[PDB]
Amino acid sequence: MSQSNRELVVDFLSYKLSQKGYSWSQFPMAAVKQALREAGDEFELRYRRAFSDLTSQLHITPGTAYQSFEQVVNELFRDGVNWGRIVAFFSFGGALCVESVDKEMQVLVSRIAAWMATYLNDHLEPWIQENGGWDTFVELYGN
Repeated sequence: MSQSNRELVVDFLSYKLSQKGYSWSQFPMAAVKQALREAGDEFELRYRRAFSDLTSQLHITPGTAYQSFEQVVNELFRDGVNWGRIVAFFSFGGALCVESVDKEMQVLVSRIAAWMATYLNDHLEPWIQENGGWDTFVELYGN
């Protein structure tokens, strides 16, 4: 569902910005949020590169349009959707927000959240609903 997914993005990015010492101002669900926060932390511990290729492939400016974001995020899903790649997506968004703030383009982090919502609702929800919904995500990743 569209509205839950906006909340979920904003939670994950607010969590990452907080965690890495940044402002988050420029913006059962609680189980899904906790599980997703933990999943992103584990993911980033294993893979440390922070999607440096994908982020420079994107080359994000305020002139950058959703279609460009979409093209680059599709790289994560060249072999289709799985749970791991959904976590990577949330982690990629987080890395982009960090980059945006470091480059003094705080304006992009609310735009990135909207892009992530649209992309999640459009390309990922169809697979999530097929494979047991966010209940399955929690079953799989949650404490």
